[PDB]
Amino acid sequence: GAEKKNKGRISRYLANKCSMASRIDNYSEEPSNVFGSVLKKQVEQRLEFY
Amino acid sequence: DKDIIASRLKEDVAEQQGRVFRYFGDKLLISEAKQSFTRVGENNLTCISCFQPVLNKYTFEESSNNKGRLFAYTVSKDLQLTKYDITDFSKRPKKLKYAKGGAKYIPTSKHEYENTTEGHYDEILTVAASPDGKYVVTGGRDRKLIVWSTESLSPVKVIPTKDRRGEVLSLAFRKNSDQLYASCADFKIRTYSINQFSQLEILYGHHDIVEDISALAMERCVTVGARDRTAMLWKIPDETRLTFRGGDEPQKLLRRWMKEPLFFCEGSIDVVSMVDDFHFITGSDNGNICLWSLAKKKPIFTERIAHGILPEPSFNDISGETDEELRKRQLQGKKLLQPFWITSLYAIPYSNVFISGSWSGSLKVWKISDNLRSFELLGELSGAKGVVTKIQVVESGKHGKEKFRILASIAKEHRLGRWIANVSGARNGIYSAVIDQ
Amino acid sequence: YSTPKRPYESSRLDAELKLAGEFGLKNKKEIYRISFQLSKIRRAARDLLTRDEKDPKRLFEGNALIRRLVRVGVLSEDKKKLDYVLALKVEDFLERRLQTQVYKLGLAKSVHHARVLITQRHIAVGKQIVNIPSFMVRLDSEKHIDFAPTSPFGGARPGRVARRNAARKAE
Amino acid sequence: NPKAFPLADAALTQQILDVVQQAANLRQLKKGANEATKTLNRGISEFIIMAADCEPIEILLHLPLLCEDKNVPYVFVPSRVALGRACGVSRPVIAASITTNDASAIKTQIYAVKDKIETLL
Amino acid sequence: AVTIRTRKVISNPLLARKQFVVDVLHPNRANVSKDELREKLAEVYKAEKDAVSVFGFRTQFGGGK
RNA sequence: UUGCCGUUGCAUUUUAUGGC
Repeated sequence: GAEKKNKGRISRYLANKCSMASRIDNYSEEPSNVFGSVLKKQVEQRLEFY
Repeated sequence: DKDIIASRLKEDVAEQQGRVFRYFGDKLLISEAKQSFTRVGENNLTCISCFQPVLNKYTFEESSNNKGRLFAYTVSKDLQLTKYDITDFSKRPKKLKYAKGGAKYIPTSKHEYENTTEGHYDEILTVAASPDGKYVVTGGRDRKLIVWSTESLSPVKVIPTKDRRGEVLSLAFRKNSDQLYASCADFKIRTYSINQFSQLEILYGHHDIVEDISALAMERCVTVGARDRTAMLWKIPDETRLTFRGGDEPQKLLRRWMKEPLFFCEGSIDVVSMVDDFHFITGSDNGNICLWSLAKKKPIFTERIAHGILPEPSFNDISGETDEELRKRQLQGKKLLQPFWITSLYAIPYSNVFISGSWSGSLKVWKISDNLRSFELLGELSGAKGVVTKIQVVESGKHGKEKFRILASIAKEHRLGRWIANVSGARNGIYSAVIDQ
Repeated sequence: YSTPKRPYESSRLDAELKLAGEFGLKNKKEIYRISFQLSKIRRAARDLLTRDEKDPKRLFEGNALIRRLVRVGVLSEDKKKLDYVLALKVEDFLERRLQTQVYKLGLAKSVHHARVLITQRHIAVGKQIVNIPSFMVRLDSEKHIDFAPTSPFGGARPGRVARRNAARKAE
Repeated sequence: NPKAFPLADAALTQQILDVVQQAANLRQLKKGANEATKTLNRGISEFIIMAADCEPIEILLHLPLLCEDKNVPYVFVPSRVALGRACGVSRPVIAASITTNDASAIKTQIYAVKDKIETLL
Repeated sequence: AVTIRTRKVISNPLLARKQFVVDVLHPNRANVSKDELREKLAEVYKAEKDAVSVFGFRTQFGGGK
């Protein structure tokens, strides 16, 4: 249902990016937002091939 | 007079004696070189091999074929070697000729010795221009090596390594000859004759990837493999070797310091050059620079962390917390500092001097002592912002007065892997320093 | 070679079956050969234990013996005392032979394929082509094993079947 | 005890990196964080190595909570590019795991490394 | 392409004769053809194929040298 | 000077910097 070929590989990219983001904001004891922002910029620069 | 007798001895009899004679340590001012950078946009240049024609090659009949101009050859990581004129000192190295390699140089047998296709598959690593100036050999991760003509750069012949994993990692010419010692990463060293276009002998006995090689006039080879902390010196005409190991442990270095300060163990030997036929210098993975002889196993003189230590990461990209105290503590002090492990090193043959390069932005020049058991700084060459793949020195002038041109190929990643730690503004190009007297 | 005292025990028969099976051997004589040299090596190791400590005979010949066994590799360098030579056993001796060692090194995918491509002269230890299984590669020459230069698994010409079938496909 | 606690010193770092290199050449090493946790919950993992200068640190710090649950030892090293060069691969790895295999030729070196790091912890 | 090397070159003016141990490296040839190698040996020495003489050969196991 | 992008400086070259 969620995580909205050319859609499949960007779904996988978003999947392991958000798993990594989950690791960050879980094990950091009091999390920040800046790494989420740079992950967002990474995945948008990745999908900007289209 | 006596000075002309001395100059006639120092013509060639000193170099056939094979000891360090060409002393210009204190004679060489450093701190006012003409330190010109040249940008070349071809995607991580990985080698420099200059070629100067030697006059009157041990008899007469000045040189070999223009008449008397120098050269340099260089190698990209996107499969392009380029031939530069360098002969006009205090001028930029001018690009002359070009040769690329595409996907069409992949053969169709693909599963045997035959890599007869003339160009390159991928990832050309390093060159060596022959001292008679007819050919330049090239070789990279595509398990070939090519003889290019030195004029039209036409594939004279292709020499396959005949191996599943024989990536050629460094080539070296025995000086004033055309025997070629290639250092193939299936733990072996190959020998080729260029004029016969063939393979004389393959010589085994190393222990990991033989990633750097050096040679001089007589039939020596000094190679280092990486993850075995050793250095093999091959003497061919009796077919034997000599294994010089490291052996500097940090607890014993703490014993040597504790009379009255951080240092760490040795990852890997990386680079070699040999200053004569009786001493050679290596550069390791902990920044250590070793000066070594024929007769001993331990280092004679090992300079410590040479190009300094890499800067620690910031607060902002170590943990992703919000509080600066916890992101300070996540740095763990100085404990995860790792050195500038050096990436290229070159000694002018039979000279008082050598040079070392990594991605500290700056070449470091060093002078051996007179008693040949120590060495020290001479200066600093800061225009080479980036990783130094290979340094080669070319010379001019009189019998006593010298005019040097240092040529250091600069890329923005290491010539084997990728392995950056935020390299800050590295132009792919050539550092070129005119330094005189 | 050396024959056992009571060879026809079912325990010894299952012993020879297991050792020959999981190390790829050809009869019981290989087991008996290396068991004989193991027996003489620890029978020469125990009387040095029974004599006095710091008897220079014991000191020098014990350091000689363990310097040999570390270099063969049956004795790890963390155990550099003579009673570990007593504690040594025969599967450590046939672990170091070239057949089992190349199968552990990869490039062979089964122990008997390791034996048969050794015997096809395909494998050279550094420089020298070796066509015997029972070789006992030393700890330095462990990492020197790859295919021969004059072998189609190395970098030589393709073999007989390969070029014959290539000619018949040219037909 | 900051976050990546069992950080090896220089000599133990170097011997675990050379056993990493021969494991990678023997094809007994699986590299990267998610392949590491995949082999960790497969159960074939002898010990795991993590580079404690990664960007940021939590991306592999998820691994102690699995590994000390499943009783395998875990070490930190000081450098991703050191681990990448020691894995024999072009990009910097940050996590690496030795698959258990009884047909290995590196078994005694693996066990000596394991004993040293378990006495480290 | 082969490479012939010599070793332990000891002179002997008791026979006016220079004796040595020669080792040839032929990476792919079968053998080195005694006449052909002795005339190449005379070429790398001063002269006289007819006055050079090599006699004690054996090819080591596995070929090559 | 460079595959692209930002430049000193002419009485067009010239010239050394920093982004992929």
